[PDB]
Amino acid sequence: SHMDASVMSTTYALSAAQTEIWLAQQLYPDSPVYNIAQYTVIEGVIEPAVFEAALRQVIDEADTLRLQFIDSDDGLRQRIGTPAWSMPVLDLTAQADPQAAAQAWMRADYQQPVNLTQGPLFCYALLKVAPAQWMWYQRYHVIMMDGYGAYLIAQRVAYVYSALCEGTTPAECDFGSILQLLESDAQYQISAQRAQDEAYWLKHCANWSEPATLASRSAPVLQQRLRQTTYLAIQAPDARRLAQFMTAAMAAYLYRFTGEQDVVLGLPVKVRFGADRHIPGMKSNTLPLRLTMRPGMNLSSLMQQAAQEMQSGLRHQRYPSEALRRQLGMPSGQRLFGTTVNVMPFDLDLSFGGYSATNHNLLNGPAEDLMLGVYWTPGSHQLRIDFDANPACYTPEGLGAHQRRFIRFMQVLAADATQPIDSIDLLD
Ligand SMILES: CCCCCCCC(=O)SCCNC(=O)CCNC(=O)[C@H](O)C(C)(C)COP(=O)(O)OP(=O)(O)OC[C@H]1O[C@@H](n2cnc3c(N)ncnc32)[C@H](O)[C@@H]1OP(=O)(O)O
Repeated sequence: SHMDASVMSTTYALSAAQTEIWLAQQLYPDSPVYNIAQYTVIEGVIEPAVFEAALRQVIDEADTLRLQFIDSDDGLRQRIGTPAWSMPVLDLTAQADPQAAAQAWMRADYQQPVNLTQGPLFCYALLKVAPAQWMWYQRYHVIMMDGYGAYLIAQRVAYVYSALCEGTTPAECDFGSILQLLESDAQYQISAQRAQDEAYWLKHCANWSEPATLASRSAPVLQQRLRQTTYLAIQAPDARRLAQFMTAAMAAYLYRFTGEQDVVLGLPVKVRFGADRHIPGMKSNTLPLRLTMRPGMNLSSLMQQAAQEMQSGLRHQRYPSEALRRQLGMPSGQRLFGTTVNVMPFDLDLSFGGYSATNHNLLNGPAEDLMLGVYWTPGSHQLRIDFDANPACYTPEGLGAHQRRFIRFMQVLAADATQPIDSIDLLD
């Protein structure tokens, strides 16, 4: 049939990362766990018609927002399309609990199933929760947006809105096109770079243990994450050393609870080199990071190991960890890591028409087991630490107990970096 021929002729293949997302989503086409979402709280007055004009401009500028997915013989295909969208504006200020009402509205959306061929794949909404307090809600399916991409979009919307508010022309966007990102990925899939990367990871992981984990069971994730959130003063570094510390601390904690001495963690990374640093879309990967719990090691030796792992492996970060699992001949369902340490050193602050604003994550993708999410504006004296967990594997209270124990443990670690991790009392 000519209609199938025309679909193939007018579309692009999924990238490697998108393909892994599509396959995972196909296993549970009703699981909403492939959404990411956040809201930006603005301390001021937002004019919705100007905000919507800013969103129209950024939907033109970031063409990943206009991707449409179409089923095909060779699987899912995509093109720059004409997605239907609107921007709900809800004034909740007369409600008994406007904040709770806003959270419930956002939650109702990000729990909605997202059919990839019908969309909508993103949602933008404005919620007024007090006099001079607005929330801009942002939701994406990860097949077309990752964390850094969402950050780029929020920065650009704030800038464009600010220009439109003051009646000036926004300076030209520095975004590249998603089609260039897809073409570069297609070339990488058949490049020599990829073969070197594959060799590196096959060597690095070639003798693997079943992952160390705090859970009594491992299970696919079907449900949205259980989340425990704690805010931490930084007195308890740059992004790289914050990641070194967080991975070392989580590995030491896993070792103290399970005794496992070969600890493999997941390290989400941006996979954004060169031009791809300016293209909103889905690029990110998650790397296996191995830390060997030796007899007597302290925090310093562990962060030494983590720094070495990152210096050795970040250059090879393009190689998808799912492809790595297949190439290693791992059994179906078996993972290289259970616990992931997702450090997001992305500026949380924005300015909208001269009004201060801050970003707050709602969903950060699927929680297969446990994910430590760390949100830090570089330079700030404050961290947000999320424990995101598979509800099939943890309880809210058990997760909260783990998070309190972990926060205390990590503070005692940072208090004396020469002290043996075996010598530290926990909270139990
Ligand atoms: C809607 C709300 C949003 C929801 C969020 C969505 C959540 C998701 O599921 S998506 C993932 C979100 N998380 C992230 O993006 C994680 C970001 N964090 C990280 O990447 C790691 O924690 C972190 C901090 C260690 C990365 O450190 P970083 O310094 O940025 O490393 P990175 O730039 O990637 O690579 C550096 C290394 O790459 C190597 N490299 C190879 N080629 C190059 C090249 N052309 N250029 C530069 N470096 C290169 C180098 O060896 C380099 O090392 P060095 O500069 O010292 O010589």
